[PDB]
Amino acid sequence: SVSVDLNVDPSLQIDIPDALSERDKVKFTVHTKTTLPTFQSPEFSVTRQHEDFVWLHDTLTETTDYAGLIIPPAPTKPDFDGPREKMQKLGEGEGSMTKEEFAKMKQELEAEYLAVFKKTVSSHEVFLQRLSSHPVLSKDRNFHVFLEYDQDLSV
Ligand SMILES: [Cl-]
Repeated sequence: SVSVDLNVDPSLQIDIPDALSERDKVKFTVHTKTTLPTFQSPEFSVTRQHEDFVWLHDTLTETTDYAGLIIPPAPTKPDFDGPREKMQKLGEGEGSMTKEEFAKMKQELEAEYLAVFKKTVSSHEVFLQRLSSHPVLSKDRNFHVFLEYDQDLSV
C-alpha cells in the first residue's frame, strides 16, 4: 500500500529554515542548495523581507517575455494584528485573573502567534519553490539575484 513521491538528486532546492520577527516585522532566511553551474556556489543563504518578495514578483510579472507563462502568486504580507491585539488585552487583564489562568492564556496566544508566523513562512517559501521548479522562471536573473545577493535589496 506504499505510495511515495521520490526525489533523486534535485538540481535546485530552496527553503526558509529560520525566520525572525521583531516588533512584528519579519526577516526570512532564504537558503538555496543547488547542483547547477549558473550559481556562484552550491549552497548559500541570504536574508529577505516581505518587500523583497514583492519586488521579485512585480519584476517577473512586468517582464514582457513572460506573457505566455504562469507566474506564481506573491506571498501575502505578514499580519500579526489579531494575536498582538489579544496579547495587549490579556496583559491589561493580568490583575483580574488567577496566575494559572493568565499563564494558560499567555501560552495559548503565543501558540496563535506562532501559527500565524508559520503560515506566512509557508506563503513565502512555497512562492520560491514554485519559481524554482519552473523551467523558464528558475533561470531568471532577478530570481538569481534574489537568492544569491547577500545585501539588503530594499535600502
Ligand atoms: Cl513583515
